[PDB]
Amino acid sequence: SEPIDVESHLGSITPGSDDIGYAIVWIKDQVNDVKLKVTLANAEQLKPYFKYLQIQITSGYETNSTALGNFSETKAVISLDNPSAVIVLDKEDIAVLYPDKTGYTNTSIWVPGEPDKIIVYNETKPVAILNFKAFYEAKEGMLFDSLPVIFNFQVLQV
Repeated sequence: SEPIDVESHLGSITPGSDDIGYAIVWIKDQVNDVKLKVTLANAEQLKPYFKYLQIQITSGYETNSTALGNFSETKAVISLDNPSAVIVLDKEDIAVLYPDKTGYTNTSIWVPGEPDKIIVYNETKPVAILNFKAFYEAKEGMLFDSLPVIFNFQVLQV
């Protein structure tokens, strides 16, 4: 089937570390595991500009369901000369609520550290949340207010 839909909530680099946002990976209910390629698509475009730039991909979510529990796992670090990474999402990466079972009553899943960014409320709708953090230094003489960050997402296997 077409097993995942990606919802991008990614920002730009604006200064040498900051959160760039997150992508929501909606996973269809029958899917056990997915191998994704995440690529810094505009890496070339940013090279003339940084002394280094590294993006750390972290799979993670928080919740008030005691049955599910919070989860966090670094998956990859990509950089300007190493712009793509293959990410496996399985087991704990795929948060699921079962509203009728104990430990899930009236519970929800949200972006880590952002309890107002509810992603799922009180339903069975499996999801993975990729959280993006950028580590960088501009080159000397390069000053900028913001620069774009373009990601591509490519399903390799399901």
